[PDB]
Amino acid sequence: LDIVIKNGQIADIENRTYINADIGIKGNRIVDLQAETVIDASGCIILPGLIDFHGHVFHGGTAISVNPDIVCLPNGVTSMVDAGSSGWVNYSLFRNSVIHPAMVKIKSYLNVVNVGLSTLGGGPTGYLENTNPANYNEEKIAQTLNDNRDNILGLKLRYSQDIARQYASDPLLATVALVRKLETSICVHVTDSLLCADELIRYFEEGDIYAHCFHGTGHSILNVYAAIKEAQSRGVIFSNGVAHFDFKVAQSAMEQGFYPDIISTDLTLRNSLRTDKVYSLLHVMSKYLNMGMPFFDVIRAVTATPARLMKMQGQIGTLAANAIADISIVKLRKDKITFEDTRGKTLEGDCYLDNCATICNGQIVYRRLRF
Amino acid sequence: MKLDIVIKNGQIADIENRTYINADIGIKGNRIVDISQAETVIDASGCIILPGLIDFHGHVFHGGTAISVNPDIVCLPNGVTSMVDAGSSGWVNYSLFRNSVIHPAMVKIKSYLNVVNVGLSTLGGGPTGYLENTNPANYNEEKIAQTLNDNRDNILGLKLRYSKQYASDPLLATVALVRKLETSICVHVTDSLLCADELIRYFEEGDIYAHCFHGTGHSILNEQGQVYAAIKEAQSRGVIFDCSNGVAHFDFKVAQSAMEQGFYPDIISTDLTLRNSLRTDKVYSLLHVMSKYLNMGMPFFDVIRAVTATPARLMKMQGQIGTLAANAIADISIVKLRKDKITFEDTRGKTLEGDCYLDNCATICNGQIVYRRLRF
Amino acid sequence: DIVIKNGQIADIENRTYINADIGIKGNRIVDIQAETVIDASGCIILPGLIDFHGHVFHGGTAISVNPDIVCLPNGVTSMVDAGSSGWVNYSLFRNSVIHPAMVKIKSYLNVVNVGLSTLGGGPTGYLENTNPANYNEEKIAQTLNDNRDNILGLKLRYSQDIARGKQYASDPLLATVALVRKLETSICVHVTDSLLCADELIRYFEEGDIYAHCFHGTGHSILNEQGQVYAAIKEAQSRGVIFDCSNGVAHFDFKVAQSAMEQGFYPDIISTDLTLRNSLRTDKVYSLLHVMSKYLNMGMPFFDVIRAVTATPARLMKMQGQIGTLAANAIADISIVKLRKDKITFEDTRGKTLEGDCYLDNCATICNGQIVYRRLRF
Amino acid sequence: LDIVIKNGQIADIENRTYINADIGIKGNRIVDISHHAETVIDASGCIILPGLIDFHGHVFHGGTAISVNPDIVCLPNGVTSMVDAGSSGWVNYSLFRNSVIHPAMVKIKSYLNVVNVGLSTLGGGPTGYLENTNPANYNEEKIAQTLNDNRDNILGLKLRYSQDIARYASDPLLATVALVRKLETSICVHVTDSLLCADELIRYFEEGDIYAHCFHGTGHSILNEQGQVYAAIKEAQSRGVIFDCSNGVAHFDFKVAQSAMEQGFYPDIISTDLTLRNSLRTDKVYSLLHVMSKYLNMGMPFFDVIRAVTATPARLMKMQGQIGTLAANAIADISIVKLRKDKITFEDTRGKTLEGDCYLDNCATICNGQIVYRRLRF
Ligand SMILES: [Zn+2]
Ligand SMILES: [Zn+2]
Ligand SMILES: [Zn+2]
Ligand SMILES: [Zn+2]
Repeated sequence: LDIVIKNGQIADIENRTYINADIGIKGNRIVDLQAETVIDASGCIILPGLIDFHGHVFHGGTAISVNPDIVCLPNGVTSMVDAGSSGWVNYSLFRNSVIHPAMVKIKSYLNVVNVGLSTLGGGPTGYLENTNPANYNEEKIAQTLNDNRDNILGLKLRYSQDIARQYASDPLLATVALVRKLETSICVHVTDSLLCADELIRYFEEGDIYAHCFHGTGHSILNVYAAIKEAQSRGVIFSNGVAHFDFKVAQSAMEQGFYPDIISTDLTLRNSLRTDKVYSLLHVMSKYLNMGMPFFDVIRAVTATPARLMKMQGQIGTLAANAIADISIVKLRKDKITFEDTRGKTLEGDCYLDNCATICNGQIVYRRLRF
Repeated sequence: MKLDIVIKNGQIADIENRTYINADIGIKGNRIVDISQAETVIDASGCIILPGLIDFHGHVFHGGTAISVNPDIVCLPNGVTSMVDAGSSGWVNYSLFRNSVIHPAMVKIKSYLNVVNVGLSTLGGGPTGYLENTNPANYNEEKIAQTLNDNRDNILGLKLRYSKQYASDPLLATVALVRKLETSICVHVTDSLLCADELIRYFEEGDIYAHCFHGTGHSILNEQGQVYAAIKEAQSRGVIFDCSNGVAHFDFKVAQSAMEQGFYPDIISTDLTLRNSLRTDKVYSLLHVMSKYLNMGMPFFDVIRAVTATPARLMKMQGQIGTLAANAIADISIVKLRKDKITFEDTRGKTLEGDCYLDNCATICNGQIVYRRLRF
Repeated sequence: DIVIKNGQIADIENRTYINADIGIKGNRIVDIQAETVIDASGCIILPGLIDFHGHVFHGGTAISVNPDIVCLPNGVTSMVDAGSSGWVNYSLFRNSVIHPAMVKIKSYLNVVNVGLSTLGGGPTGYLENTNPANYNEEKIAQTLNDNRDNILGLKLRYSQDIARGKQYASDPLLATVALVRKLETSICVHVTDSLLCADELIRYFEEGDIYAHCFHGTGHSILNEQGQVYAAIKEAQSRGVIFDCSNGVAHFDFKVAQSAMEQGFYPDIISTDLTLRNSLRTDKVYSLLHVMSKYLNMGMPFFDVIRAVTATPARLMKMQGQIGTLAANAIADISIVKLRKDKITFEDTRGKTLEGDCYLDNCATICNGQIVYRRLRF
Repeated sequence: LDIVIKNGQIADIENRTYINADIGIKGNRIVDISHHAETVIDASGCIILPGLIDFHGHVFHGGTAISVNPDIVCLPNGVTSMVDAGSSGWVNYSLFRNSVIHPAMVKIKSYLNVVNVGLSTLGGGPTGYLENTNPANYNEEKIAQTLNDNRDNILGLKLRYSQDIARYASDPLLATVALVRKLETSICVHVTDSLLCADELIRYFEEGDIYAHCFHGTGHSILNEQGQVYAAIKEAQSRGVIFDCSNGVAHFDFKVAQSAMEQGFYPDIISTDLTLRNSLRTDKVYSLLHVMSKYLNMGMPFFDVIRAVTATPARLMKMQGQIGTLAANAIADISIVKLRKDKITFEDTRGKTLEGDCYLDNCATICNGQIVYRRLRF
């Protein structure tokens, strides 16, 4: 036995309980007693290796992306999904130079645009991507997708009104048409869309990601809405950036009982370890704790739920035996901490989640001397 | 002191004396040794021995762009051992291009850094591709300056293609950045808003006027059909002129008119892309473009010079490559001049039937035999 | 779109040539007005050639070559690396060589932790350590399972000189075979100067395993004391044991090969044992085309040479139908070769020469539907 | 201004004082704001150090078994620049450079190991084996080709000179030292369990050469028969021979360290011998900050510990003024630490333990002008 974690509280997302037991690690697998290394996790909660489902981590190919193996592991994140940073032109290089050598397990959505989001970033000198259906290379998209079905979960398209404010057709209608023909899912930046929520939501199906559901910049999900709630119960999964979160939509929607199925960060160089809006995934989870979301439901939105969407159920996002030894050891801390949205509205919280140790593929990649 | 490779019985091309030398070349390691007996002996009987050719305008950011090729795959078997990427990458994707292509590659690649954020990553799929954004409103100077300063051992300057409602002029803004950051420029300058008489006034010694024989819009010829005075004056000062025979950057009428008036390119290159590599009758390879110029009345030792010594100078590598002299890097291309009817095409469709073509039979790169026909 | 016109297809199954045109769309062959037309008049149109024992972990080993550079011009588009990498460096080999390369590369994982990284630079190189006491069974198992799509088994080099003197714990062959059996995989073994006789040796091999350097003729060959192929060697080939004539610089003997082919024993795989020392350099190995041309001038039928570098290894690489064939929907890996007439000498390990009269000369190479080598006139 | 760190305390290594001051970062450089941003870091009650420098780490991950990725495990504990102590040799250096050094955020210099494969054979448990240091296998043409084509990164040659390694044709130290001198560079030597004595072995060291594991006490230590530091050792530090304590799991003796410091011999450089086995794990090595804390609790002044991990290593990497300093126009490599009071155990090779009452804890890390680690509450 290579590592043992003793004296901790395991969060059992299945039953909403805290289990008093040790974790066993041999190789890169959690197993079911002497151990070469013993971790003392007293007062800590043992979580599965966290999964940030909407990030941008094609560093070197874009200006906005960060290296997840450098900034995410120390805050408990061991797996990520890239939200269409790459397109068919640069996906293979993204896979060969980032995904394959990274320790953070990275999945991805292929962007409709061929170069992805490489044009945004670097400040205001950056420019928006070209979402014109006239420049969709369907032959290359299908080729990239079919040769990489084990890493690309779907197609990513950003549908903000400003990206197209004179195209041949509507970028959504054309994308969703491609997605259906290619038998795959879609993920849509919906902030400031040309259509209203009651109209866009008719284009989504079981497995598709309606991202930044709580944005409220333009047509929000509030008049809440009944077609969105129907789509959520049909199988449509529902990313705080610097502009894609509004407290008024979030407080209202959750007051009415609507909850996001996935919590993400839209992690960028601009909002990594730096704002009161994103900072880290833990910071984003901590806001939902102080916004009334139940703890075991926050944990589900960053472990079990995305790990099924990445088609990795039982492999990650769980502390079961035979799972990858991806463990995040956190302590819930009581301190005054402020959360901000797009409009500048603040919320003063009483607690935040602080990561004290990270184990990735059975290796101690992060461990404070004293938790 | 035991030699590693000897190429014997070949005709060595001395570009400086414009003559051939009948002697053997010695190689120990990755260096050329003076043989004024080895592990491996190559018989260049009936062959001309060139230094490793240098393609000065190719696009070789494979993986990061849609138009590039891999030089290690398609360029070594046709004699080319060094290359310069003409702005495939911008400040966003350069360091990836240098880490994932340049550093692992064998073909020595120097580069020009495009001013656009993403370089030329945006064109390529065919009709679905689209042109790059040269808006000076999107020039990240602090990023361009950071990329240039941290990689002055590789970036020779900035590339711009000069052919929406921008803020400034791309060429004026770029030359301003180029001059401010104290480096050189390279301009596509095909279908330009200004006549060649005006545009050339901003070029300096070591700058690159690319696609000089393009003949699509304002060419290097006046309405009388003669090479502009300032164009000739520019080359006298030190401005470099490069043909880069693309699929739409070469016209027969302009090229034929310039060389009869005594205007010969300083650089012969290809604008090599996956579309024009080993495929067309316009930019088939560097040897195909060189062969086009032999069949055009360009002296042999001038065509070689335009792909060996002139580029090796502009990449700040005099004596290291582009030559077969002692202590040079062992980049050797062994060729035969073969006689056969071969047709060259231009952007307009005009055709020229030629008599011969250059044919590579062997390539030594960094002292290693990377291409060697069994019988030359 | 590429169409290759006026060519001759080799049919390894029906052992005849066929005048037909090959069609390319995307990266796959289709069943036949194209963007690019290639005049292959007076040419044999082969599948992309497959070199089964090469050493291609460049950057990590001193002996390896970059297959994208030196192999594609000679018709080879797929290769298998005969154990240059061990469990220590396989992932680096896969990420820095295999994934970005254009030549499709499967591999055998060396049983030694670091592989053959110590075996180059000339005489200063030294033999790898095949002591079973230094096998990391857990790391070998881990590397195999997390990469079962690219690793076809374990590679062992089993010369007397490797273990001679160095007092190893157990016998490397018995240990590596035991591990290969326990791990439900296959083995590939350098057999040159093996301690055991071929009749004894071959009793450890099973269907799908590789007997590398079958014509090595240094020590215990596949010939008995009267010059005949052992009946056990012959029975093993029938069971499924794949015999491979890896033409090293010291792994081929004309007297053993000629005898074996006189008695009807033909190697199932023709390969090079390609290293930076024997690539484009010698008279023993030079290219895959060179080694095949030796067997052509040695009496082996052409359609059986072609199969031993196409259909057979593609099956062992578990890629049947995608490569090693020109059938529709296979990957567009195409080699255009010409049968050239010229005096050519082939040398073996001891210096025995054979003056042949023909060799195969590659003229154009298609890889993943892309022209990557094309003589302007061939 | 991009980043300013308010309310901290720089540590002046020259004047041996602490100054409450602010740090300004623009782009990737520390700017001078001494006479008056986009992000403000509250460093209340923290010591503002430069990015720490670990001088003997093993970070050729992928190509070795003992190496860690410094980008993952070293940045969050304050390290932004490292030197690899001969994990790679001439065979695998360029792959080490292209696949780790070039793409890494941590700035990694290196020493080339005289062994061809470096330390790739080490680790993975007891199944690993010692590298081959026989001078008969030194490839001097390749070592010289590698160094001279990579002199901006290779600071010298590394040899591990223990008896258990060579227990050969010539003495590896004598041969290595000679090669170093002929090649005109510096050397670095694991001086643990060596054949020669400390006074005898030090006579081969010039200025800029590293005497690794100076406090090892395993076999021949820097202490004579009377428990006193050798005069020739003391004379060498005067000349400019750098003594690095490293540490690791077997190269640190508490008796030797305590004696040699009681007589005024303090190590010029403090490092870890960081490996996959001693990273974040033992009570011996754990991190640089853990090792520095052991030296803090051992009676070493704070400015000397900080110097031995800031200025002194940055000098031997030929990078004075770019890293290891907070001066204006240095690389924006900042470490923000607190000196926590707590009961912490320190262990040495032989098991001897020393209980301390403090240790350094890293709360934020800035690398090349980017926040790569920042606790929400320091
Ligand atoms: Zn996004
Ligand atoms: Zn161009
Ligand atoms: Zn072999
Ligand atoms: Zn060490």
